[PDB]
Amino acid sequence: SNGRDSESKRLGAKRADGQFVTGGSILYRQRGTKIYPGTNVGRGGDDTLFAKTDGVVRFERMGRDKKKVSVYP
Amino acid sequence: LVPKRVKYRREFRGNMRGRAKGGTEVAFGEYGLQAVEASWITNRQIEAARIAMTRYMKRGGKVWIKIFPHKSYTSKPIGVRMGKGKGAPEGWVSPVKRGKIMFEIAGVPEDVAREALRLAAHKLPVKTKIVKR
Amino acid sequence: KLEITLKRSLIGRPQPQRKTVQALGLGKTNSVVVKEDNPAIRGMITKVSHLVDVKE
RNA sequence: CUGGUAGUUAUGGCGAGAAGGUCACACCCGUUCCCAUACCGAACACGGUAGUUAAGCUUCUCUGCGCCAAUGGUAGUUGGGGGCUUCCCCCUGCGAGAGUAGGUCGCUGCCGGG
RNA sequence: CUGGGGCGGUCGCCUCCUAAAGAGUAACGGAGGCGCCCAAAGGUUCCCUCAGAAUGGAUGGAAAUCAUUCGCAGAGUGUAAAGGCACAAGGGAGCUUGACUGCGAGACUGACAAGUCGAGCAGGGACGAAAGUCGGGCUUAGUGAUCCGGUGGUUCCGCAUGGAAGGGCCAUCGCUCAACGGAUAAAAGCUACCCCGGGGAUAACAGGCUUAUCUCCCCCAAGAGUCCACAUCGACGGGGAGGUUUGGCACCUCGAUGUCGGCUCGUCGCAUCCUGGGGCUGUAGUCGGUCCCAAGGGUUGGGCUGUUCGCCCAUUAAAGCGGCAC
RNA sequence: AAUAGCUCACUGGUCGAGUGACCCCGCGCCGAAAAUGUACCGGGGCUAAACAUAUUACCGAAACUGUGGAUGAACC
RNA sequence: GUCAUGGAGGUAGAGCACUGUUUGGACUAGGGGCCCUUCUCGGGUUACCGAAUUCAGAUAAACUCCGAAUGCCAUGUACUUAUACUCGGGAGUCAGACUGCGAGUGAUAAGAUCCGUAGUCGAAAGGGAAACAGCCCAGACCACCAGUUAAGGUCCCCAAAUA
RNA sequence: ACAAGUAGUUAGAGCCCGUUAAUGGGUGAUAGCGUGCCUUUUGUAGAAUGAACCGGCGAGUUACGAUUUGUUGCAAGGUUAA
Ligand SMILES: CCC[C@@H]1C[C@@H](C(=O)N[C@@H]([C@H]2O[C@H](SC)[C@H](O)[C@@H](O)[C@H]2O)[C@@H](C)O)N(C)C1
Ligand SMILES: [K+]
Ligand SMILES: [Mg+2]
Ligand SMILES: [Mg+2]
Ligand SMILES: [Mg+2]
Ligand SMILES: [Mg+2]
Ligand SMILES: [Mg+2]
Ligand SMILES: [Mg+2]
Ligand SMILES: [Mg+2]
Ligand SMILES: [Mg+2]
Ligand SMILES: [Mg+2]
Ligand SMILES: [Mg+2]
Ligand SMILES: [Mg+2]
Ligand SMILES: [Mg+2]
Ligand SMILES: [Mg+2]
Ligand SMILES: [Mg+2]
Ligand SMILES: [Mg+2]
Ligand SMILES: [Mg+2]
Ligand SMILES: [Mg+2]
Ligand SMILES: [Mg+2]
Ligand SMILES: [Mg+2]
Ligand SMILES: [Mg+2]
Ligand SMILES: [Mg+2]
Ligand SMILES: [Mg+2]
Ligand SMILES: [Mg+2]
Ligand SMILES: [Mg+2]
Ligand SMILES: [Mg+2]
Ligand SMILES: [Mg+2]
Ligand SMILES: [Mg+2]
Ligand SMILES: [Mg+2]
Ligand SMILES: [Mg+2]
Ligand SMILES: [Mg+2]
Ligand SMILES: [Mg+2]
Ligand SMILES: [Mg+2]
Ligand SMILES: [Mg+2]
Ligand SMILES: [Mg+2]
Repeated sequence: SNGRDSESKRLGAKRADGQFVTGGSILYRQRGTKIYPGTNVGRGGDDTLFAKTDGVVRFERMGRDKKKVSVYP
Repeated sequence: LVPKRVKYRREFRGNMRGRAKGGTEVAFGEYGLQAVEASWITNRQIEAARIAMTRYMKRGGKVWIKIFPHKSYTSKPIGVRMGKGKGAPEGWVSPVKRGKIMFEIAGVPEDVAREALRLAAHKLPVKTKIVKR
Repeated sequence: KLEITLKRSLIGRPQPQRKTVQALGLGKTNSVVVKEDNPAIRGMITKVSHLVDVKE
């Protein structure tokens, strides 16, 4: 009666803290906001975080419990 | 001893590495039976050990069972090949790790405590030490 | 300045250890190499200490 | 000193106690007007200043709750070795969680009035 | 597909655990969902805060609707689960149709086919005073290629020429093709009458590994035994040995390792059936019980059934149990 | 049969130095029965030729080195 | 490859803040035994049950207030090393095995099965483990009646200690 | 003619020879080491397959296309078919 599972969706970080990215680079794939859109970062319809401009990726604490990812030129 | 209900009917066997994380110092009683090596203790063995203890004390003093058989185990019948999914739940066990105090007694003199506990130890599949608070 | 000598075989050793021995510049068993004593080199030696002997 | 508005993982919070006020800020008074209530001028909005620090606000005190937190030890574990192996032991490096000594009743801006 | 095959179950998609703190990761492993829904349950602007409990109160009950207090969320989020969400992503209300057209730097995922995200640009809008947000829905299922047909459009082609027929292009519809990368538009059985190619890649015999089960031996001792645990039994539980059972696995053998019972011939083990020696006895004697030593020899003939086994008749000192390809 | 017999909880004498519980660690013992033949150190055999801790010599490979030779690549 | 630096990620461990499982005590609303007028409405009764409440104590693959070692992604003006990538021509492979470690299935059986991870075999001769693909040591270009070592050894078979 | 043999190989006396003259030839007491070849396999000395022996015969070819590399001629050209 078991024997089922969905295809794995390859979630998680796609670029490293300190790595240079081009505009549109997906930074994080996620369900909901495990990580929040920081500065120069957008949240897509499926919660995907992407760089809005070229620059360097920085994963940062938001405050105590939450986390954000930013892109600094 | 059986859980009134369980979230999952089937459960990994697990492992028994390391010293018991809790219940290593005798807490409610004067004397305790301490597991020296690890083992699964079945509910049938806990009962056999309890009745042996309690009978010798002659409904005197108190007996705390400090282990509970939370974990189900399954078996396949004889004449059944491998596969076709996990077997039916057969029994209930408490994985006892080394250092875990399994039984505690109070309200009897040392001599009677120490005898009731050796009588219990002979029903358990694990090497035991008697320890006092 | 360190003198590093490969004393044990790489046969049967994991790739990380083999790759480190290669980066140290060691070839066959009893190969010797002379390296400047840095943290970088010290770190390599530590990963493969069981394979090599180190003098000064 | 106080009003506004920011930053900072609550060491900033909660709770308890005290003091303060025409300069603000409040409560407060009123519904004619703009504007309001799925009923209610409660709120929102507008017009006032008789009354009051009671509350909010501000300042001060405290460790009861929370929060922060070493050192040491221990668990675990990379690598290297041994065993009698449900598992356990030794060497090297890393090293928690809990507990604890301790810390905390914030700190740091810019603007307006005084 | 398959711990041989058949029978049963399963087949695509989503969520979780397995999964070893990136990603990925198997099993006829452990759990659940899907093949939709919503004209608002979408967009935007503004405003809001839930579960439960206590106390008080007409119908009114444990529980309806009021009121106060405490309440980080114990609620909710169309729907499984996980991850999120109280500046709400939860709850009201007003206006709306961005559930837009052309696209798209660049990324993710990935054998391919596909799948996913996307700032920004242009057109023309919705809401908002503006800032701005809006290319459906908190996120991740809700689907199916090509070929062929149908319908709508069309500054495309039109077989001498003008047309037309018919085609192309754009849009859209028609399949559990669900065995869900779909052999065809269109498909069930039997073979002991069988045949060929292969396989010890894979079953039936025996060997091997394993020993759950099985046989034997122990530990503890509640008890039974008038009394008395241990003469003899020994519950509840615990530990082994053996490799004769029922099994598990699929390692040798499918260019053949003949498979049950019997006959003939035995040989070996000892966990001993008899005979020999001995301890204990709940051993008066005669008989026994139980344990220890002991494998030298011995260990029946019939009735029934293919039987092994078993029951029976009649004996015997005794009518042993096992291994040797049962 | 009960009474007594013996033997004694309890002693002063001897005779006189140790004696009795309990816990931990090392190494052993029993528990220990299978089928052709010893048959659960490869054998002999071993009381160390076993075990523990420490030490040093030596043996031991087609490893590495020495001598000669052949050969690929890269470089000059 | 290492060093340094930054980061994502919830395993081991641990913990009980949530969810499930769970022991003992205290408390306490009900219900159920027991008589009473009684409608057992409520008393006087209670270890016959029982939901919260706390105090102490356990427990978890599908619990988490926490949380390593490693591994992973990246940066460097660090030190070593020698490959990467692209485009073409030609393949073979799609039965794997055991060992160690981490899991599932199984009985915490299997030389079982199925993944992950490393190694060896496969395709690897040599030495050791009596013999013994997969264990220990170690990689055979050829010749030598030279040498030094590895695992394993040194009384005899049998080279070396009756150290 | 006291020996336990995948038949050799390494060491090696003794005996017998005398060459394409070489640190030669035949034989081999004794000693060490040593499980054919092929196929098929995770793994075969295999108690898996095939071959009694010897000899002969016995399996990637050609044509026409495609593509790629090498070579040669000519080159913004090159080349002819029947
Ligand atoms: C349950 C049986 C298991 C199998 C039996 C065996 C086999 O095939 N036997 C053959 C035999 O046939 C003849 S005997 C009449 C032949 O002479 C004899 O050699 C042999 O081939 C036949 C009886 O089927 N297999 C190897 C395994
Ligand atoms: K025991
Ligand atoms: Mg998967
Ligand atoms: Mg969407
Ligand atoms: Mg090794
Ligand atoms: Mg099978
Ligand atoms: Mg089957
Ligand atoms: Mg992962
Ligand atoms: Mg058409
Ligand atoms: Mg025409
Ligand atoms: Mg398919
Ligand atoms: Mg017939
Ligand atoms: Mg087979
Ligand atoms: Mg069989
Ligand atoms: Mg056989
Ligand atoms: Mg297999
Ligand atoms: Mg044959
Ligand atoms: Mg006997
Ligand atoms: Mg008959
Ligand atoms: Mg037979
Ligand atoms: Mg060499
Ligand atoms: Mg754990
Ligand atoms: Mg956990
Ligand atoms: Mg493995
Ligand atoms: Mg296997
Ligand atoms: Mg092969
Ligand atoms: Mg080899
Ligand atoms: Mg050998
Ligand atoms: Mg071979
Ligand atoms: Mg040598
Ligand atoms: Mg030497
Ligand atoms: Mg010698
Ligand atoms: Mg002779
Ligand atoms: Mg002789
Ligand atoms: Mg033949
Ligand atoms: Mg060609």
